[PDB]
Amino acid sequence: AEVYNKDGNKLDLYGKVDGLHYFSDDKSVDGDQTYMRLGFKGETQVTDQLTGYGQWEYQIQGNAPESENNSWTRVAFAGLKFQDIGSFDYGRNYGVVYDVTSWTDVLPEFGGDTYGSDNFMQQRGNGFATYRNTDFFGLVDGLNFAVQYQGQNGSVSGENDPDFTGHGITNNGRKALRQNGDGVGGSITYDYEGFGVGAAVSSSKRTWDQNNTGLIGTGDRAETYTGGLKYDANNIYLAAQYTQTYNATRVGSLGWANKAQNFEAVAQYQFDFGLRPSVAYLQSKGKNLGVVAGRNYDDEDILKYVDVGATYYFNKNMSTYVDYKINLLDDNQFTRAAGINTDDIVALGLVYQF
Amino acid sequence: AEVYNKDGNKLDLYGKVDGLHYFSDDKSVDGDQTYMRLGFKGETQVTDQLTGYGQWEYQIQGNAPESENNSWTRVAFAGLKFQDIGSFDYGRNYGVVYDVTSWTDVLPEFGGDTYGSDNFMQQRGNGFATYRNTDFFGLVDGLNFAVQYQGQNGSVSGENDPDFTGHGITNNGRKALRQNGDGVGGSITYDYEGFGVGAAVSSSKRTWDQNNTGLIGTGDRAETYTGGLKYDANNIYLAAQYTQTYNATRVGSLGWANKAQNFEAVAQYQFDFGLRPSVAYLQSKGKNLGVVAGRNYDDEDILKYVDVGATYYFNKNMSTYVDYKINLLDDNQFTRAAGINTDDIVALGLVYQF
Amino acid sequence: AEVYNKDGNKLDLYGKVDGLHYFSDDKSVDGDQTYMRLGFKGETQVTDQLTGYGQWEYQIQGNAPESENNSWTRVAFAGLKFQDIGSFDYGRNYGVVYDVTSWTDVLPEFGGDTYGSDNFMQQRGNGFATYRNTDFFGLVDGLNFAVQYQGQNGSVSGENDPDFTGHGITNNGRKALRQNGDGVGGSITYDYEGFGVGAAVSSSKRTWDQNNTGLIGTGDRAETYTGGLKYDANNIYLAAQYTQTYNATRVGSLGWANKAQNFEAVAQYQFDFGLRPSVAYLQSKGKNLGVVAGRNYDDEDILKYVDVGATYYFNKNMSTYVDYKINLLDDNQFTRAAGINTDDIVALGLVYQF
Ligand SMILES: CCCCCCCCCC
Ligand SMILES: CCCCCCCCCC
Ligand SMILES: CCCCCCCCCC
Ligand SMILES: CCCCCCCCCC
Ligand SMILES: CCCCCCCCCC
Ligand SMILES: CCCCCCCCCC
Ligand SMILES: CCCCCC
Ligand SMILES: CCCCCC
Ligand SMILES: CCCCCC
Repeated sequence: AEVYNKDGNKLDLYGKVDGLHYFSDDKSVDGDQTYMRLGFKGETQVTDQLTGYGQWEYQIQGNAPESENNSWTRVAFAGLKFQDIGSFDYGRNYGVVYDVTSWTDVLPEFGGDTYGSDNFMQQRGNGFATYRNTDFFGLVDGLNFAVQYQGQNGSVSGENDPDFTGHGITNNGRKALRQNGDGVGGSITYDYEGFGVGAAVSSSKRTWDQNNTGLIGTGDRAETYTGGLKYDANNIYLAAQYTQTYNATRVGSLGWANKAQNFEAVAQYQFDFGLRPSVAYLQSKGKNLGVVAGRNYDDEDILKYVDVGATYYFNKNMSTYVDYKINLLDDNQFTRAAGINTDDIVALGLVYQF
Repeated sequence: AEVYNKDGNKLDLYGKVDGLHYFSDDKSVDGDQTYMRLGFKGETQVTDQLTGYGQWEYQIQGNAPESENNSWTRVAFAGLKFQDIGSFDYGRNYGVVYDVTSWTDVLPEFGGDTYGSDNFMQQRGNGFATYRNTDFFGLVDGLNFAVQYQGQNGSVSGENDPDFTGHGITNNGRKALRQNGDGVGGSITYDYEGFGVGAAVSSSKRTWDQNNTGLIGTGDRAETYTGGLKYDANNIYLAAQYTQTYNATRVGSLGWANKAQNFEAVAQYQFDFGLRPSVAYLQSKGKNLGVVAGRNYDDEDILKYVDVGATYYFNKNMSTYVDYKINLLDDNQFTRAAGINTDDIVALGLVYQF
Repeated sequence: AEVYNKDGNKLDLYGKVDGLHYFSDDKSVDGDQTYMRLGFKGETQVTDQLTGYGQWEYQIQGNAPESENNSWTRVAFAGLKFQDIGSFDYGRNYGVVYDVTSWTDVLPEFGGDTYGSDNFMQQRGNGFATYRNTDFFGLVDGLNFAVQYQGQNGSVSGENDPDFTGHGITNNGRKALRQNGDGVGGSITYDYEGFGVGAAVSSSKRTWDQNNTGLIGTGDRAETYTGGLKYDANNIYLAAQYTQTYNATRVGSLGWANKAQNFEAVAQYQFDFGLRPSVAYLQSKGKNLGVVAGRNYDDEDILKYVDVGATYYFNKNMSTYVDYKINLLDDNQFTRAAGINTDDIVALGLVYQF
């Protein structure tokens, strides 16, 4: 909600509370999943052409006891936008690969999980410098593109930390699975009369910890190549994305896939009375994975499920949903070693937002 | 404060800063206790009869150094209210037992501590599904009731976690003392010309960890039976609550009382010039407690104190208070083993709220 | 921004997002430093003369992965202000020594680091009771003073905590380096036609942990004596502060300087077109430090650098800066033992604020 708008500056203070419950045989996801989000979008008018802006978003789990706190920053960035020249922002933000893969990240509860957070330039991560251009300098309507750089987020600097290695240290160190070296990426999208087409590419240097702490999927670089299609008109939403990755797709907590072929497709319709049915298919197929937890593998499913669900919108501030993950992965030594969910999940949600 | 009210949606952004200091011989409570609360109540008008709502409340300690952060969610829920039919909400919320026991939880600083948080269905906890009905479908003024369900909040799912057992795992695992199985509860209250009468009952299944990790007060279920009385009129506030519990009242960090008889009573008056004196008595008497930390017990006091204090209200946004816990527990092997405060505490508070 | 102003109460909900990056050979500070601040200043009008107020400020790091959360309260206090009599507030706040030393804490990114947080009464800390008087009861314009008390913030109360000692326990325990005993301080400042002069003194009792856990700089008390000068007019800002400390200046994580002589000086000019160049010098000279990490020392530099930089203000809501720490400390056994940064740092910042 816009809580302030005066002297060439406005502030949108937004958030949501999602009363959420998972039903599953997988007890590590079963039960109360209640959470909330809080954030602000701020925008100041410097000149007629120049805009300054800042955005921050925070998730706070609502399913924990008061003896603990599970919360985190999703995004936190500041930037400048000049009319028909482009925008530049820096901070924690979305990687440009998500410009295209977001087209399928529209399910009521699940979806969007052939990649993760702090996963190179595929979704949210630290230290993104992002240039964006809308309508090609105002010359070609519907033609957007983006060029992005991500600085290294490396190893821990404290010598007594258990994860300490001494290689690729940065101030904001973390575990190898959420590290990254210097990276560059770009996206291009074209919209025309409801139809949309998109491509995105990213190439990140991999850190020392990522290639020398016994994790699978080692190599000099992590790469992604994404193509996307969508139709968004007449209350119909169809979308599909195909991404091919190299040393970039996480295989649970074991490391990365040497190569992965990811596919997501979704079909949705929006009734005027408030109901919005959703059907989707997601798969991540690892290729030539090699040795994983004591056994040799070639091709293995990392993710594979059909998603059936529905959201009912009471209005723009209140909604409820059901989402049903029909999991098609088999329970095997690969999935157990990686700790990948292979059971079905039903989600029931009640959401207030402002 | 109401910071937004437009297009059938309003947002109350509220909070307080309590500059608070404890004086006590008990050094584990002595010293700076400064804290703050922040929250929002959001409400959207869907139709003339149907309201959607969401609420979130967060406590952040103000007595810690910047090298740490001690904060937590108190409540986080979303819901729907239909005129003369009832309300339904889900999330982290207050258990229905608190509908009656809250009548005595009105002291300046202390009180409200014959039960705790994440303590089955007695106060705040995760995964409450709560149906509420006010004025019996609009037919009997002053007659409210509630029916509540709490889903299991069980053991940790991570095999390498030190608290891991493998039994009763849920996604949002925690220590046995703050766990709970499936639970059901209800409350009924009747108000008439200042006088009030209330009853509440809860029955929760106890988890495996709760009955097999060496904690006292084991059994199939945790049960509470509460009766309450109050008078709230002519600037006078009197209230009393009696609760009898089975395997539900925590005896410090040792487990639970096999049986407990809890009693709280409070008398307050509100002068027009701003002063509000307060006198109260609280006791929790454990019955047939059995073996506790190497010794056999029958009846023992878990809690016993008189509370004398006063709040002065400068206005609705600013107040100050003194609260004096006159502790009647003796320092003995039981209280030391449980880690229960047995010394007197004086609290001085200065509170800004919005 | 003022998001509420009604019924004799107003609320300023403020904050900033700083997209920030450090370039340094020191890898423990190199990389993404993005962060945000959030806070509120609330003020209620009780009578024509009496004002009630509360303030809270929170920092949340924007450079971490979502698997962790690095945040903290900077200030959290409530208070009362009576016209021409003074103000009183209690909570987490700034020590009165900072009334004078803040005059040099005005650099784009660095500076203000001859002292730290939770460092006795020198900057932010827990449990400050602060009396402030502006314009000497309204009798002498430009003459301010302050009298402050800080309650003990001592050792941890949990017997199984690794930092447990059993001495000087308070409820809000923490590590010796951020502990303090009972302390008293005062400041006096006089402003006249742009020029300013200030003096401040603090004396804190040192805790048992501080003098018996193998830390350097032991003694009965921690003392500071500060003198300050400034000129703030005609778009020119000049300021200098000199502080002499005893058992109060932290030498990295090793303890404190027996004695320290701190000096900060800054010169800034503000162009109307938005640019604000900055040049500064900071030094902390330890005196008679004694034995430190196996070697005997007399005089050693704890801090020594020149700071060159600039801030460009697009407007009051958006700015960008560069800051260049030219580090004059040599890399030696003292600095390595203390873990003090001895390399140069360049900072680039883009800041949105509201
Ligand atoms: C022309 C308005 C009615 C359109 C009906 C849409 C049916 C969609 C079924 C998925
Ligand atoms: C096992 C208890 C299930 C609780 C259902 C909560 C539903 C909330 C969203 C409507
Ligand atoms: C009729 C107004 C005066 C009432 C005085 C109340 C005295 C209360 C003492 C506790
Ligand atoms: C030992 C120092 C006591 C500090 C008192 C603070 C009072 C704050 C509430 C008025
Ligand atoms: C009178 C307006 C112009 C003043 C110029 C200031 C120059 C400052 C150089 C640091
Ligand atoms: C303008 C502030 C943000 C600049 C970010 C620079 C990133 C450096 C990559 C090594
Ligand atoms: C196995 C039952 C699934 C039902 C979800 C709607
Ligand atoms: C022992 C002194 C108690 C005073 C509290 C008002
Ligand atoms: C060593 C290069 C420093 C430049 C900072 C402006």
